[PDB]
Amino acid sequence: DELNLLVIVVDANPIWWGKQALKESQFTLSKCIDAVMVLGNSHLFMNRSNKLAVIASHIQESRFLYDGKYELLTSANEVIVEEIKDLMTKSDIKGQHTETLLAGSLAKALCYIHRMNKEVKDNQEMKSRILVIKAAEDSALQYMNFMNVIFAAQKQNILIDACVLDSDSGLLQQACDITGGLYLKVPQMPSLLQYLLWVFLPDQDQRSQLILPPPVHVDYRAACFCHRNLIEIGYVCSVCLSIFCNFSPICTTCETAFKIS
Amino acid sequence: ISAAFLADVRPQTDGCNGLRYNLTSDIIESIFRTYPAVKMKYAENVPHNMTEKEFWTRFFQSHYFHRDKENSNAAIIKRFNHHSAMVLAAGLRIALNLKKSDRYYHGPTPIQSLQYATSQDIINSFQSIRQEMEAYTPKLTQVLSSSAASSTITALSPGGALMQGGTQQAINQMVPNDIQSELKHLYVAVGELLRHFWSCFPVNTPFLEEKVVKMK
Amino acid sequence: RNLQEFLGGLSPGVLDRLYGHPATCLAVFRELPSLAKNWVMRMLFLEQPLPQAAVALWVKKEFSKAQEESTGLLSGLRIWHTQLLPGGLQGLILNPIFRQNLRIALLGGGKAWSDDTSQLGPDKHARDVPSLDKYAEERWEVVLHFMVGSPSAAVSQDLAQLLSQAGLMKSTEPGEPPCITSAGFQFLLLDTPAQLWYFMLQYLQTAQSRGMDLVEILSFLFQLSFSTLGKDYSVEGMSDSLLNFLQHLREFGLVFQRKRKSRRYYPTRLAINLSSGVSGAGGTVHQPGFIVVETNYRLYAYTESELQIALIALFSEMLYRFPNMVVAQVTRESVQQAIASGITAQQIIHFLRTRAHPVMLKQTPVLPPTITDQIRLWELERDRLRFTEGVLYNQFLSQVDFELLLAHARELGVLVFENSAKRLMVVTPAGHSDVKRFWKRQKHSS
Amino acid sequence: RWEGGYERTWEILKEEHHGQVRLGMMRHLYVVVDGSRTMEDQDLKPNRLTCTLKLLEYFVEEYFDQNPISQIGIIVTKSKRAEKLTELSGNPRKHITSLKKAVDMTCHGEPSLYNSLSIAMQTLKHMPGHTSREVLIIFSSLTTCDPSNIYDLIKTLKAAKIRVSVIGLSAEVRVCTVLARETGGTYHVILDESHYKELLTHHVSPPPASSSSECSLIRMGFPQHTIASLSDQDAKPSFSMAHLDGNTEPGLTLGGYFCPQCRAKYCELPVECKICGLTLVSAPHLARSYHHLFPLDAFQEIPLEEYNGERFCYGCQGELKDQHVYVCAVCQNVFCVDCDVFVHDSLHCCPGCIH
Amino acid sequence: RAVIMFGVPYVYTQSRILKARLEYLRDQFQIRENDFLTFDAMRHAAQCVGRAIRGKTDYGLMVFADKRFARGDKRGKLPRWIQEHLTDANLNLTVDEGVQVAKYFLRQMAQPFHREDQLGLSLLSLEQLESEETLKRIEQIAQQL
Ligand SMILES: [Zn+2]
Ligand SMILES: [Zn+2]
Ligand SMILES: [Zn+2]
Ligand SMILES: [Zn+2]
Repeated sequence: DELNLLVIVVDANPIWWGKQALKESQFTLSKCIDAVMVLGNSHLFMNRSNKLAVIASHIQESRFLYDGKYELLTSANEVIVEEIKDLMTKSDIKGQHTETLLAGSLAKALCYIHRMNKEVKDNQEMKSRILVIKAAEDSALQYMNFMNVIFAAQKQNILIDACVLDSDSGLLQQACDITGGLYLKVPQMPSLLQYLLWVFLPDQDQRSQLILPPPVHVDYRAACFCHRNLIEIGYVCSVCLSIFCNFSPICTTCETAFKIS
Repeated sequence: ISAAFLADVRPQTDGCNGLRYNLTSDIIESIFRTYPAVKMKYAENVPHNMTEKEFWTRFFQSHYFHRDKENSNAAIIKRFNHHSAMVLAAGLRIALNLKKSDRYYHGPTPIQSLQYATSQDIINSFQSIRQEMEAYTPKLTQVLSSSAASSTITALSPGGALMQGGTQQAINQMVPNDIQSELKHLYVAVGELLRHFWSCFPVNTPFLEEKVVKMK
Repeated sequence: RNLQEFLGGLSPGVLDRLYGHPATCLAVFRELPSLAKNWVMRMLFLEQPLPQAAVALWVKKEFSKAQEESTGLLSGLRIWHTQLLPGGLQGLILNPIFRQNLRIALLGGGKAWSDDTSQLGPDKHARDVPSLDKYAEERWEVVLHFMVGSPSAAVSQDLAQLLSQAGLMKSTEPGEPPCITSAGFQFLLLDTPAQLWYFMLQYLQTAQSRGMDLVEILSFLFQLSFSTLGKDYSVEGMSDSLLNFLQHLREFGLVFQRKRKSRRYYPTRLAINLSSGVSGAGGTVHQPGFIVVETNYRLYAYTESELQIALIALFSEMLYRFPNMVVAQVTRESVQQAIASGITAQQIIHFLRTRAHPVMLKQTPVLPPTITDQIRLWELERDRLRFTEGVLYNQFLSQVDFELLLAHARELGVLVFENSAKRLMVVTPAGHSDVKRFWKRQKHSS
Repeated sequence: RWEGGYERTWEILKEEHHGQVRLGMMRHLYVVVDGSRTMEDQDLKPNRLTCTLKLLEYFVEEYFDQNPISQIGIIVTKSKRAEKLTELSGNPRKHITSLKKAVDMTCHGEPSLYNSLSIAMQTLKHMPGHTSREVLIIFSSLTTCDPSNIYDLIKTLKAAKIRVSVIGLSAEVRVCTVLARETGGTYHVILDESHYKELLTHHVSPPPASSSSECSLIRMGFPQHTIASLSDQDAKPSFSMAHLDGNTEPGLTLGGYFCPQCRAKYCELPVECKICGLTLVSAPHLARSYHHLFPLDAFQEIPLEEYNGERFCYGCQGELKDQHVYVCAVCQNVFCVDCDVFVHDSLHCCPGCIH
Repeated sequence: RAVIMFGVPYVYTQSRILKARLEYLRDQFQIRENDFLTFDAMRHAAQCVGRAIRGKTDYGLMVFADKRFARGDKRGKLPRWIQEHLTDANLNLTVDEGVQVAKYFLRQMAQPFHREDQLGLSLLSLEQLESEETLKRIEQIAQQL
């Protein structure tokens, strides 16, 4: 009855992969896509009850991806190969927006998980996990929506694993900490697939008996809005929850004067 | 105070001829509050005119308790009204509109190193991948190598770079249990003293200064 | 016995030959425990043998038993093997052929198992999936009817001979139909998936009897396991032994085929789940329960096929035969007769639970507990007498001699029963000669 | 005289957000639970006590999930007395344990609302003005015994600006109605277990702040999880201050959370520091209530036949076969019923709006 | 909140003044004495019950503990506005049925209610008066006999 859904989110920023191609490094985006497809094939391979949901997170929007080879696996891969080429051929950069729409893809994934869970037979239980791979820089404005996604996932108890390639993002660290997911940076991108298999592929119950790398320490410092500087103790607004390092009689954000005698 | 202080309270009869009165103060106080007459009789009689148990036996056997014919109906109605009166008498004794929404978009997170790319040549790089993955063929052998697998295992091998730390020392045995309890007690003492110290803070009156000096 | 039980006892050569088929590797992997699957995924691209201690240190100490069970399953199935790692170590490395075929199956590449039917185009006489299921039921119904002996069922001679080798039915009198044995009845009371599984196990144990290659049949079964329901496949490309086996399957109804000359064949859901053995298909939507059990030990059947009528009559007394209904009564005589025929009460209780009417499913117990207990008591009464032939030793003059001979008997393990207080014991007649000779030798030694 | 004739032959025949208004950012909530004889009644299966306490555990879970900066106190009124079942704190585990222990209690006597309200007022007397004073009362029986005038207590609560909301079980009580109306709280009546859950969920959400609500600049600290390694010479195991409060020997933890103001060591967060009174919080805890600041408005409902557009949901890519389609106000996307419900209830954000 | 009338309140017939009044009215207006007694009892009961409501926002419970009220002449002699809401399924119930129906009515009527809900159904605003459909509804509400 173990219905395990493995959600895959891909950092499809064209800028980072274009630069990497300019670097002519050992690892390319095609290798990342192949590794993702292999991981999904193995996930469906482990058990029939296991299901796969793959969504591509591109700057323009989020795309739902899904001869000696398994027929259903062959069809799924050719579908995915069709989807990625379809996106890339139509991938036109029109605008100065560079940050990946990380939050929106997560919201779409959560909605799909909810839809499938409603469709789950009541005789069976659906464990769901989301795997996200990080390549380009993190997004700044999506912080509120990212926190909302984290809160919703923790409410529905969905593990979220973040995989770092080049750029570390403390947001992903905190997300994995709160959600209980696994966070790790892979230095050898070509070896990356094994890190997915050795760590991300096993289920959390399986990971319990298995010996795992220790979790990375995560900080939760706060930046005071008037200068965005990290502090230890700060003054919090009782109205709009704004943080101020210096005592103020009037709040800047909610425009409320502090009634202190 | 409830009206059941007499209806619920019954003479407890045991299995074989036992009057377990169990004269608790709670029922006695309830009766005295509801019926000052019982209090007055107890004060004027117990224990001189009659003993307390004798007074309670009289109360059980008195016609005032066993109230149980127009005169009887009138007496019952008047007693109920008086009881209700005694019970009642004893019962006596902002719209908000934000200004800077962007503060939520970049909250407690400080300014990150969002380094931007160069001139429109980035588009050329964007074209390169757009042309690099336009004609793509799946690959299997190139995905991993034996050397890469060995390096990954070595990183994941216990005691390795990724496998930071490991088993630690049993500090529980290094600290005696008596020393543990004494440390707990000293921690409690220090916590109480520091709570008193910081309770004076913030200092706004000279008295707080002297109290803090005493605490130090 | 499950699938791994037959696989776990095979010789190394058979396993190596079977691993040459990527579908076989896929089935074996899917049959592994989750921990074993994780281990295999770890060892997917490892070209170096892994130290035994290094692998063993990954799992928790508490889950070592599960780890050790997985390790033993991998070793016995020869999925991996130990290699003399340099420096005195004993590395562990997967089978190169098995791992290569598994990677071919998963990553792609290599030759497909068989061509599609697009070469022959759409089927002119294509049938329906419910029709396939009904036909498969009919064929199994035919097999059971023939086992009953009713003239409504006529099968091929070898099929009856196949059961004769299976031991279900013994030909007491030639020319006349063989008389079904007790094990035949026990199988008849088994559920259909278990029936098919045990029949195929018996077939496999006697694969060499027909001169049919053992490896080909198992690999073909694994290929059929992942087949798409409602989809036919090319008969062409298979050995004549495989052709005969497929003809046997068509006679069984596990696979649908229009004619012996047809080049297309449709696997059935029953054949699909055959690889899983008895487990796996926990959500089988079988026929609705037509049997109602009342507190008066009476059974009512909403059926008309002679198969269920015969099944019920095997253990109960028929009272009325309606056109669409059957009224029978559960009696101690009938139940004890069925037990004497070899059927166990648990089989009867399980079978009744299988065909329980949905109305009776409303009750918190599937069956009335009192009836179940009465059935169990009737079963127990049949074997009240414990018959044990043996030799009694009772002439022990000394307690020490009795204790020494008891120690010798427990060493031999031929002791039946002993009494130290009375200094008496019972031994097996076969071991009696050994113990008698030992006793004489001890007197000779004295 | 009905015996004359009787036949049944013919029977044998063929056949809710408010506006952009200030809410209760800081909450001091006290829950009042009746313990009278009426709690043994089986209005809710199996009885009032068990269902009420299970819903109370669920309510505490949701309340701490949505209000990290709130506090919970549990009071049981039994035998005309008031007993503080649980101390005022933010720990969900202790509250759940106390409720589980109270599941097997004895329900007897009568409720004493006066005493329970007096205890709550005394407890919340010293709380700061900016923090909201909220009281929830579960009233099973329709009658209570009060040693003194309750209207004086009502005046005291009004002067102390304490909000009290009551959810009765049988019917409406005039005195409780007046109390809730004057204190600014809301009075409700249980229709069934589902309605009980609905009312509890509604009361989870922060109440709107009245005009009298203060606006003060409170100072808070945000320590990290200071973890010490035994390999380092600077590893000082120390017992947690919260763990010292208990009878069991505190666990000597190598590291943890240390107060930035007085280096007080705590293993649980977010908890205000006991020594200096500083509230030690974390950034997600503050952000956990941000959705209340920007509620998600209800989307426009247009049936599929009336919508001439995409037949795939923007949220789940599911083919739109439902009778109703929910279109956003901002980005005007297409969402099915399930996605619309989940977004409004939990996600509180529109995917296209993020885009 | 709850008014319970224990039986039909028939006047003690021994009053010869009552007897004389009944005889005179029968001899001067052909009025049955029993009919007058039943009408007086029902009028007294309705007076005892009619004071439990102060308006639309006021809800109260009416209980009649007597099987005699099931008589059509006795039942039919109730005020129209009260007898109209007397559902026939509630005629001659038991204690348990009455208690359960009272609980259901209380829970239904204990739900919070708004004066805005009354608009157009039982209450009229300034603009609702000008609607001629509302005027027709008002004319249909009251009847002359
Ligand atoms: Zn503010
Ligand atoms: Zn402190
Ligand atoms: Zn949807
Ligand atoms: Zn939107």
